[PDB]
Amino acid sequence: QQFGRDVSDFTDSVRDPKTSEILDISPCAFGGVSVITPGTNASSEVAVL
Amino acid sequence: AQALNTLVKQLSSNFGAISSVLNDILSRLDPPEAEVQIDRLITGRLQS
Ligand SMILES: *[C@@H]1O[C@H](CO)[C@@H](O[C@@H]2O[C@H](CO)[C@@H](O)[C@H](O)[C@H]2NC(C)=O)[C@H](O)[C@H]1NC(C)=O
Repeated sequence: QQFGRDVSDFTDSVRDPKTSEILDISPCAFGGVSVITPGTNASSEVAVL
Repeated sequence: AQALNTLVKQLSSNFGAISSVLNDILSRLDPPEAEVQIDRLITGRLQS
């Protein structure tokens, strides 16, 4: 073997062709951004999520 | 669970276009015609 797959056909793991080390591949990162606010009249500052 | 499967099965469908992998139409054809076949994958995946 040389490489592996997830529950899809996407490649998740690889044998390193230079040293035979078994590697795993994460997603890099992503996600949603949510902004929390007390409202514009009372303040003008936010926290993020 | 079957909805999340059915969404994720059709990543592998070509929708009649060249290949379900973008890089294989990127690296292998002309960037004009690469724009053609990825735009068929983009709309086809966007309908799912
Ligand atoms: C690439 O191959 C060389 C040899 O073909 C590897 O060097 C060996 O590494 C192991 C592990 O440290 C040692 O037991 C051997 O004595 C080394 N041999 C020689 C001739 O140096 C090298 O490790 C390989 N590359 C990688 C990234 O592992």
